[PDB]
Amino acid sequence: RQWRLIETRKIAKQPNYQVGDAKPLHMPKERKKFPDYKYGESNIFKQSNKGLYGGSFVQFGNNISESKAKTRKKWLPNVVKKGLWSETLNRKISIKMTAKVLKTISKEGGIDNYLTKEKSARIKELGPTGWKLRYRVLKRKDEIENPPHKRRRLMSFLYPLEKLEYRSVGKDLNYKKFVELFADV
Amino acid sequence: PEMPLTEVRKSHLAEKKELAEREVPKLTEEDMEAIGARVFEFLEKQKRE
Amino acid sequence: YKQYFDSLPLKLKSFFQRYPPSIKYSPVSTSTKAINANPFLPNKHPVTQRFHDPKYSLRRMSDVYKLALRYGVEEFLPPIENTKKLFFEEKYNKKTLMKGVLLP
RNA sequence: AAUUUAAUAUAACUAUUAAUAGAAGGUUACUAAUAAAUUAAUAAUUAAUUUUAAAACCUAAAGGUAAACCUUUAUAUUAAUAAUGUUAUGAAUAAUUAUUAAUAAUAAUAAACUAAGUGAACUGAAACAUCUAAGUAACUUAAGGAUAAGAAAUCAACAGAGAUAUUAUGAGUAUUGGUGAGAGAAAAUAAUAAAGGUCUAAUAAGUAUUAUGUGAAAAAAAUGUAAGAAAAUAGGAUAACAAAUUCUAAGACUAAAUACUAUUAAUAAGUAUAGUAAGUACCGUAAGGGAA
RNA sequence: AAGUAAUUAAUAUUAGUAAAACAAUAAGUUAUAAAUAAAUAGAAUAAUAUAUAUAUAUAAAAAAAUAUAUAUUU
RNA sequence: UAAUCUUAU
Ligand SMILES: [Mg+2]
Ligand SMILES: [Mg+2]
Ligand SMILES: [Mg+2]
Ligand SMILES: [Mg+2]
Ligand SMILES: [Mg+2]
Ligand SMILES: [Mg+2]
Ligand SMILES: [Mg+2]
Ligand SMILES: [Mg+2]
Ligand SMILES: [Mg+2]
Ligand SMILES: [Mg+2]
Ligand SMILES: [Mg+2]
Ligand SMILES: [Mg+2]
Ligand SMILES: [Mg+2]
Ligand SMILES: [Mg+2]
Repeated sequence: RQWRLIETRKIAKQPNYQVGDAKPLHMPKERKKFPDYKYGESNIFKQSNKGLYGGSFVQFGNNISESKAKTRKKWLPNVVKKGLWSETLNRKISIKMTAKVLKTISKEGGIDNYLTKEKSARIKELGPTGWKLRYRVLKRKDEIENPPHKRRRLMSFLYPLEKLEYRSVGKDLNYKKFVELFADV
Repeated sequence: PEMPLTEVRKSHLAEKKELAEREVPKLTEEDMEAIGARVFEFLEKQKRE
Repeated sequence: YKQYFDSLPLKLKSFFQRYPPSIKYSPVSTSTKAINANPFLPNKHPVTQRFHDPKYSLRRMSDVYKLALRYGVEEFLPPIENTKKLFFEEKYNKKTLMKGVLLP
């Protein structure tokens, strides 16, 4: 097979922003939660952006009679709503799937496994939703593997002292501001 | 935020690092000389015939 | 000698740079991790146990071999025994005629 | 000293070739200004390079709206001080001014070229229904200075070639068609072209393949539904099978020749009704049409 | 204010070259041989067709058709 | 009936 309707897609190349450079005119309010999906978000069978369609877009072709009188028809995939169990998330995740995709999931032995397969083909035939799911699972796995220590209290201890010092000079100091200051330190 | 690397990807990276760590095959001056001499001999033989 | 070597075609020169003749590369398929792994053969990766495709794909390999033949630098290239390709006079001599030719 | 002829302007468009590069409108006003440096040349200088000031309102996307208006309140808080006057008991509570620190904001952005989605009909066939027109017009979406393609699961034929792109021959040949209308390759040889090869993949499975429904007029690679492999001892390629040959899918990157726009130069058996105004006048509710 | 252009094919006239032409990098197109659906076939054994070549047919002729031959190849 | 699906909170 091929992933033509996926890998044809192109997204505007964001310029790498240096810390000292000037701002863009429209900077967003809330930050980027998820990683950027290489292949954007489908602009044709937008039905499939909400689910795990397995790179199965709608076809259009011809109904043909005994007289060979051609008439345009479309061929939809066998989509199905299906709440499937994630071991990593410890909850079942309900989404639209192609019956094919459900079969693949069953073969691979789980939904998390299906999401996390490292092949490029899989990545292509994950949606934007599928990509987000993968990210959620992978991040959770990483957390499970590696808890922070294998600092917050120190910051909390120092904060009031820092505030007092600021006041003695003359200025007031908030927590949030303190946190912002001492993130990289 | 950058997506984390899955297990297979990490293993591949480790393998690549190990490969890099080994001594790299590089074409020595001596090897080039040996080749060049052989080429010359071949040319001489061609000229003769 | 060095000047003569330099005068060799580009692809051949590049090959010699990146797979030099000091290393005696294997005739048979090997581990992908091995130093003597033949770039023309499909070597097996030891962990996954999957045959990797040859580092030099078959066309490129053939071109390299033809270049070597032209400039008489065959034996410095690693062996093409277990790659099924023969070339020119050796191919002509060693081959069996087709069943159709011998027995119509 | 003057006149003539030819060429050249800040001051025409159009076609070709070559080279280079990938770019604000309107509204009406409390009108929407600029300042400098260094280097070279000829203190003033012109030129190059660099810095710097202001710049209203509207042009979907701060929030509205009946474009050039209204409302949000950054000549804002919040805090800390200092000066002032009042209340109640030197300390406390509110208001005004002036410094210091902290908190967010401004989409007018091309058009052509490219890729993807959906996809007509008139028309031709001297009717018309397969076929054609045509994957064209159109609408829709998305990208970049170009895009696309690209280092063979390619071609070929027992001899061999060696990524792709464009053109010439091959060739209107093979091929195909209600065998009508008509449609029509490839190998090979030439140019143009750039260093043109090179790993970034732990070598790829619901994949190849099969059935079935569709699918570039020849030549497939695609695709909905469902069955579904193999390890280089293998796998793809041709009705089929046997021999042989060739290549390695289900992981990737890539200048260059090309397209379009703009600029500059050069050439015009081009244009003065294809020679600069104006998308104005005027017509229409409107999209839109459009003078002299 | 109305037979124009492009890519092609066939004729004719002239001009260049001529058993060759165009092109010169090779490659190609046309000509140089006529046939036949096609095939491994193809033009005086001692001369004008009464000979020869091809297609049908055949042991080989004859028979129909077209083509080839009478110092210099067209 | 933890196949599917409809409704309400
Ligand atoms: Mg605006
Ligand atoms: Mg109102
Ligand atoms: Mg299209
Ligand atoms: Mg008709
Ligand atoms: Mg009619
Ligand atoms: Mg068509
Ligand atoms: Mg590209
Ligand atoms: Mg592979
Ligand atoms: Mg493979
Ligand atoms: Mg099929
Ligand atoms: Mg066509
Ligand atoms: Mg590959
Ligand atoms: Mg690419
Ligand atoms: Mg007969």
